[PDB]
Amino acid sequence: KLLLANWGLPKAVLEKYHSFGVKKMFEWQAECLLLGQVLEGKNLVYSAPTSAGKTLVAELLILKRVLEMRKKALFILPFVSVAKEKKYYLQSLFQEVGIKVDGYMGSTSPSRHFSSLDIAVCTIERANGLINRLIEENKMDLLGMVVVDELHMLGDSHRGYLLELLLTKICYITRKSASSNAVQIVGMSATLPNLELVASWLNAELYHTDFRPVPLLESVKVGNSIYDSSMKLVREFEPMLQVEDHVVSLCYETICDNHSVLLFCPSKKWCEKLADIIAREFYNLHHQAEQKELLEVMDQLRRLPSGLDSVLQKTVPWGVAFHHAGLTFEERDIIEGAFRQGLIRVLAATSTLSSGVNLPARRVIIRTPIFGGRPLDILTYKQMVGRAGRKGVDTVGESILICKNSEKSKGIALLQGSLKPVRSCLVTGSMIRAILEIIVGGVASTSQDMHTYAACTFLAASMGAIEACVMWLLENEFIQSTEKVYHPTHLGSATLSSSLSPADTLDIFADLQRAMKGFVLENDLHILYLVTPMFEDWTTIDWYRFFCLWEKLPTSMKRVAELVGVEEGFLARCVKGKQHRQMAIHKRFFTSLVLLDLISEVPLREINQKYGCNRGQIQSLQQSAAVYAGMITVFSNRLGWHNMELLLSQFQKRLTFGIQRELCDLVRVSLLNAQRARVLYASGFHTVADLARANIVEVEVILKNAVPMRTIWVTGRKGLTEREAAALIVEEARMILQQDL
Repeated sequence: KLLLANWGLPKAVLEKYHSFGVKKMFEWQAECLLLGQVLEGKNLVYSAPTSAGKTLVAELLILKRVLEMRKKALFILPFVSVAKEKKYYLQSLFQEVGIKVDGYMGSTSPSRHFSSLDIAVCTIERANGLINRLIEENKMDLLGMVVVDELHMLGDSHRGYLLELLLTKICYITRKSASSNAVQIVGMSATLPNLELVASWLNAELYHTDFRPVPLLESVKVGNSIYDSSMKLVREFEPMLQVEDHVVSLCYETICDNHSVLLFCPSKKWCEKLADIIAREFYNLHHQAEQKELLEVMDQLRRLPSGLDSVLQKTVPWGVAFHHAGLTFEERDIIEGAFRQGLIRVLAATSTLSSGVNLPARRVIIRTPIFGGRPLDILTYKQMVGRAGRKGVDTVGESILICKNSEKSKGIALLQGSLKPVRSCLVTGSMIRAILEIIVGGVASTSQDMHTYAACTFLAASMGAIEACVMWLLENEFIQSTEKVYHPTHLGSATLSSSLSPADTLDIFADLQRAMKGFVLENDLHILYLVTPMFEDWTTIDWYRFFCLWEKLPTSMKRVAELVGVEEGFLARCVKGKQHRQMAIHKRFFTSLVLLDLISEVPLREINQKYGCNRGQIQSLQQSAAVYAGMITVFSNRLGWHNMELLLSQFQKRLTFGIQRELCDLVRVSLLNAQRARVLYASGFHTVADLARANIVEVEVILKNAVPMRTIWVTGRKGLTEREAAALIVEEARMILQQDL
């Protein structure tokens, strides 16, 4: 019984599991699976440590549900990168058996329509939109089971409220059908204290385990000594070589042990400085003053669109690297990818790596309990350390939080502390969309039945203004009042389809309708101004730098700014010598200026020297602004503005890839991001139709040139050789031509 072979799974999936090394099934997962009536369809929510293999139970459940009853399934994952990684893993797992998978990661959308799809692995922001679309045309029968991850974020978070709304909509739908269950919900979480309340809200039984494949022991240092969590001295520290912080010694213990070490840093500048220090201290500690494959990783970064960074030069050919938010989205995967293989030994990361892809390491070191001027949160601290200890390789994993003076008292509190219990975050802006998602889909019409929906949410299960909040929608024309029975309006139905927050729509509707008065078409700026999402905190603005850029703007672009509220007289003028809606317009204009250079295919390095914002915040904005163009276009489609939908139709593809209008068709191949299509375009190939018929040997030479054996890189499959990738360029083009016709 304690073997995967005894459990029922297709053969191909099983041999795929041997390919990944997972040959022993833990007792906790099997016991939780046999526990209760989970198999026959009743929902479940469970918790486990991150390194224990939380995904195994979800994968077995989705397999069994798909094979038992023919019904499509979902995969809700927090971030885009983890979503793409899980998409590729699931695809490699599911190729042979027949359950095709394809993902909805923000900007990117499937070529095939959903009813053909089976497992739609997707982020929350578009999982909610897909659920709304399915609930729209009474087509919820295809859904058979839904996977959610990290249930702890539905509380105080920017996007978890979408997850809670989607879950409560599913619960409301299945409880309406009772007038065993239509749709399964499975989930994984951290060591949540109130997970029973969460489990009871979805009438699921609770199973909580703390079992770990390898032991984990935290440690806190006091000067030149190491203290355990429970006021215990487990080891006496003694630095070997160094030239109270004694940073190199802790990593130096790992190097002589032949194991990897993860050393995260508070802020952006700390990662570069710390990475150089360890690389600098490797000059004399190992030279008295895998190389071949390490140079290949360095060779990978040489002709990346952003090139190879200066600080990355002095560290990479020594086993030391660093990885933060400011790096390019392509160098982030290379550094992470080779870390899995073990080429790099030291990483200087920020807190963003905590929530990303699994990065196993034997020793994890945290710089300060203070992260960015604020104390470290307990929730991210559990997954801060959870990566320590490789499965089946390392028998002991440890974490060494570094504290000084009086900060030790604050630091030790995290070791004995527990992550805060979840909330519901539900006037409230996250509840306005909650009732708009149900009364516009037509499932709930009578007000009394709507009151039962508020009895099905997380707020109700935890243990007035709900009825006072539909009046807020009544004021803003979102709903028409009839005999009470509520019916959606043109604005109400357009917001739901495009999946925008009703708070933002009121401004957009009055902003998009102000393009009726006057529009410019010589330059893409005004079109881009209506697709720039917001400012958030994507970068720090440079006003004097904006002044020099403001003057040098040609005549055509300056016409746009005056038309949207930006003032030539006041722009980088009063801020130097010293309005919230006015302030959010000027940043909106700067966001549109940056995006226009992105869609002009200007070098990413050149934008840094000109725009002051580095490549890390650029792709974190063009990916976020590409989703916005995909929501404005749908918003204008349902609102009956056929002319505006025409202009913004092509701007989702342009912002995602930073391409021009010419390369829109070439880029449809997944292996041509932004430069593999430009150099290919100059080779006389202007469309994907005739690129599919290209000579295989012809594309090899053209791809060799334009340089700013597995040395060429493609997202999702790590590195590749030039001969194979060039063959993949044509091979992908073969499959596109007949699959869409």
